[PDB]
Amino acid sequence: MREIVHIQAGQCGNQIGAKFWEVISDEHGIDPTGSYHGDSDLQLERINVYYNEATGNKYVPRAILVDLEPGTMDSVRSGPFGQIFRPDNFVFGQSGAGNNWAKGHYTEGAELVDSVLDVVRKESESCDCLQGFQLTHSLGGGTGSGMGTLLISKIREEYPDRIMNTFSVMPSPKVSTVVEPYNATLSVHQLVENTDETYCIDNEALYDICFRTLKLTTPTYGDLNHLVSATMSGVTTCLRFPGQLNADLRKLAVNMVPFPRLHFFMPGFAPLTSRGSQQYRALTVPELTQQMFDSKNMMAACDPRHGRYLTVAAIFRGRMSMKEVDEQMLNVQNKNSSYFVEWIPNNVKTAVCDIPPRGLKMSATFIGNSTAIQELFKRISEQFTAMFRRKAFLHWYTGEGMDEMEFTEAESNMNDLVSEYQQYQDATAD
Amino acid sequence: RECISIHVGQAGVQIGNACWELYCLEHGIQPDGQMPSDKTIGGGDDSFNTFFSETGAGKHVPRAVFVDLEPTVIDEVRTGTYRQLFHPEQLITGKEDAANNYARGHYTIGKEIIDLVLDRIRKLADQCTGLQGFLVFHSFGGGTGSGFTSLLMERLSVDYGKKSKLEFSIYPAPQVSTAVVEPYNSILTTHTTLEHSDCAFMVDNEAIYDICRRNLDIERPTYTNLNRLISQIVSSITASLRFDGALNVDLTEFQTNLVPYPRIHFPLATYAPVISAEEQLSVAEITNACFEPANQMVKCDPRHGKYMACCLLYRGDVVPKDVNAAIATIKTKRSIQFVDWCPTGFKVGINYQPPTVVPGGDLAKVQRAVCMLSNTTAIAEAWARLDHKFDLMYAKRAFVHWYVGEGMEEGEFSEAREDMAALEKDYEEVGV
Amino acid sequence: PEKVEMYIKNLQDDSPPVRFNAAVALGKIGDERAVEPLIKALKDEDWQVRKTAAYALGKIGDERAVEPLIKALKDEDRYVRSRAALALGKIGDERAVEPLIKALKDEDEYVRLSAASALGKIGGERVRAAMEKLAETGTGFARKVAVNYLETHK
Ligand SMILES: Nc1nc2c(ncn2[C@@H]2O[C@H](COP(=O)(O)OP(=O)(O)OP(=O)(O)O)[C@@H](O)[C@H]2O)c(=O)[nH]1
Ligand SMILES: Nc1nc2c(ncn2[C@@H]2O[C@H](COP(=O)(O)OP(=O)(O)O)[C@@H](O)[C@H]2O)c(=O)[nH]1
Ligand SMILES: [Mg+2]
Repeated sequence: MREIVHIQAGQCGNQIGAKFWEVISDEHGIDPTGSYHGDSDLQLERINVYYNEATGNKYVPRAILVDLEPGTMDSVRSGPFGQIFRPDNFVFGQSGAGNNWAKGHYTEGAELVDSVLDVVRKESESCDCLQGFQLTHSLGGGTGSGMGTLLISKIREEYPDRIMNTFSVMPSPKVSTVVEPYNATLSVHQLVENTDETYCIDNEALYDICFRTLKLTTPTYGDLNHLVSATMSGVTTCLRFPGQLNADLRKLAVNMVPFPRLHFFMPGFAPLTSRGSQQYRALTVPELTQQMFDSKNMMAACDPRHGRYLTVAAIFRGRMSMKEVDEQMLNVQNKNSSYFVEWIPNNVKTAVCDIPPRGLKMSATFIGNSTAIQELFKRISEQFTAMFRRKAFLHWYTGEGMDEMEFTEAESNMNDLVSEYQQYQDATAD
Repeated sequence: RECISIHVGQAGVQIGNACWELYCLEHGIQPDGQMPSDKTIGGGDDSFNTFFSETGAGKHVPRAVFVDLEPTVIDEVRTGTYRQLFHPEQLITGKEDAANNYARGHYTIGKEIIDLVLDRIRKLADQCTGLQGFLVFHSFGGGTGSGFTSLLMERLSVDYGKKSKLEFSIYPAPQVSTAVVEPYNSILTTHTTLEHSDCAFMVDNEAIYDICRRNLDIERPTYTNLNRLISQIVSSITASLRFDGALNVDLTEFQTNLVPYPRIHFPLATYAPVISAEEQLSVAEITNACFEPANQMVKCDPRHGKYMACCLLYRGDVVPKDVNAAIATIKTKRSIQFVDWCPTGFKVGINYQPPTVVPGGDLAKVQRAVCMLSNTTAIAEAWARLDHKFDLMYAKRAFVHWYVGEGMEEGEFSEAREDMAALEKDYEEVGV
Repeated sequence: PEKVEMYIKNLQDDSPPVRFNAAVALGKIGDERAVEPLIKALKDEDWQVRKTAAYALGKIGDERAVEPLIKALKDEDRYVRSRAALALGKIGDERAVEPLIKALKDEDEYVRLSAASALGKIGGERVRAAMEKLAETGTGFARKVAVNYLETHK
């Protein structure tokens, strides 16, 4: 369990994926040419997780950049850290998926998928001991949704003993494309069956944090991705720096996933700021710990107080008292006892990393498996029902090879998932 | 990049030459096909080549085909003012007509001519770099309009799969009514064409007769009077496809925007201003008039239904701010009920080319005009009228023996009515 | 002559269909006085005014229009880009050869075609040289247009 293979699909996948590399490359002390120009020994300790060592002492990301739209190829390559990526690892079509899931999962996507698998096989070969896979994509579009979930299924039949982890960004009417609930319902059906750990990044919550908390009147995707990049930086901290707590993908999955299907995590970050917001008043351990479960700091549009936490992983970053952290994590559980499942002893795990993120003296990242995530799936189900009830625009999908049963199967699975969440929220130790 | 127009039977053929008269006038084309520097429209960029091929001479020829099982109606095209415009192979005629019998136009007599027609379309399709599809004109009530159109629609689906087929249908009226059995022919064509058409624009002969009497003051309107009006509305619908405009450019943009459920593809078109040449209307006035049942192509009450789509196509002296202001009042002031799952969005198109009227026609030249396309549940009222008339005669099996004796099975009547029942239920259920 | 002054002041007018009708008129008549006002209408707020000013500038032919039309191949509107490309083809100035070659890699089919047609209408020696280089070091549609031009020209 050493190397992680990263795959980024579609518009959303490549944009949020690129910001992740720009962020962790700075954290690991890598410039856009792949040369290490840092100071800490800790920076290169677990560098082999996300990078390959080539040339002299040059580091290359173990990243595969996919899209059916070739436009994305130039966007990322001409970008800030576009020169670190392997040129043979860009797999781009000339076609496009026109926001149709069936186009990415059956027609246009199924043609390019084997050329992608050729590249995944290439990177899996120069892997001493592969941990697993990490996919960044959007569930609202066509490529990231359809092709991305085809990739997930195709990888899982070839590499089943490897962990499949995803960063799935949820579509929202606030942000965006009428058949987004179809693309999101059809992808959630694949994720419930083919991933081990999924981070539910909701565009509704992303907009709301910018709008309500950050006071950004009409935010761009650059403002939303500023929350996504900082979240991804914190949730992958455990894997990137030397430690004991959730050191690898499987160890994290073992602690966070009590039930096969209940593997969708409500991500969170503290403190929250706007891009280039001239920093003022550094946070303390109690202020960090309080912003923990604070609904206003969640990246998924759910209230934690509307459900119970099955399991929790908390990551504190910077120079701070371990006794302060341990004291504040115990109070947050005793002063919120009812919101933590009684039948799962020691469900909250804490980790402290001495390395803080870029621009922040101290930060705190939170990964929660709360039964309250059913609120997100209910919202997609309602949006889906209204359209599928009348069988509206169904022919755009069914025309591209798909069957109506596939819509009924995805709807059944997503309704079942919500009922499962509720069954454990209502479950007592007695 | 290209569209083929098929004109079937008396109604379709007669409407076709009224359409083509207006298209020529709109794009600055003479009845011989010549487009000289004095008569050329002027303002560069022209996309009329979707409907007119260009000969080596500089002659613009309609990408049109005219079919009738009797020669009478097409003979008038061949001797008319536009005798020069169309090529002889485009105009196809039989000897014996379908005698207002669907089974003659679909089976017996229709089967004789179907193959030639297809090769004549093939001659046109072979002159297209990227054929988008077909525009089919026909009546519901004539044996050829009903029977041959459904037979051709069936064959075009096999011979041209991924090609759009948009219809312009002559819905019957008791006023201009040459047959008792028109309800039978109407239900039969709609049943067999439903799975083959992508979109269908009905023209209710009763509505145009009512519009001519009310708006144009014609005492007893003739086919000449109705047709000049039909072609005005039709031109406004097809303008998107012939001009360098942003809304409903190709046949796919038309389907995508207007039809969300496949079976429910009958948009109701309205048109304002319809003035007699005997006083200037603003953008607010003409937009408002689109939401008035009096100005509709088909008789129905939109206040009793739900919308799935709503497009406003303006032409002439129409300013962007005025259109936005007019739309804004219609959103806040009117009781326009849309279905839940679809957004309350009015797709707007503006072409600044002045309206072109028929010289010697009953219509006055206006500064601005508007053609609204609404996909409403209210169009089930048009189906209900027809279905009831059908049921009255069918229960006693009247006139049915004429159909069964012309290569048809009586069960096709029951099968047809069953499809109409389902179509009526679909409009009802979709509008909850 | 007496009416040319009128439409030049209608090109300035508040009303967008009036501005459109002024640009249609000045292309239909085509006077050297209308060059600079139609050059200003290439930067109009409305696409229907910009595209018809571009068509007018190509018909009239005046060399002063070559520069604003080169910038018009980069217009956000697909119809404006196609009309500007075709106008440059009508004028036939060799300064347009390279911007028209860059338009061969446009997202719109009509624009790509209009750029190909324009290049063929100019057909000097600099066009030929650029076609020779593009036929060997070129890709897809842009390569087909170089290869088709050199085969239509023995
Ligand atoms: N508005 C309009 N309706 C017409 C016209 N000609 C016929 N109709 C109507 O169409 C129906 C009759 O069908 P037709 O088109 O004449 O018949 P056909 O397709 O030639 O078929 P056969 O009569 O069997 O040869 C009636 O409702 C007529 O009133 C016309 O030029 N315009
Ligand atoms: N937060 C975020 N959401 C995005 C981004 N790009 C697109 N989206 C969302 O993803 C959905 C559209 O999917 P997209 O990636 O563009 O399409 P694809 O290339 O076909 O997968 C919508 O819900 C958009 O709001 C991005 O950069 N950030
Ligand atoms: Mg007849």
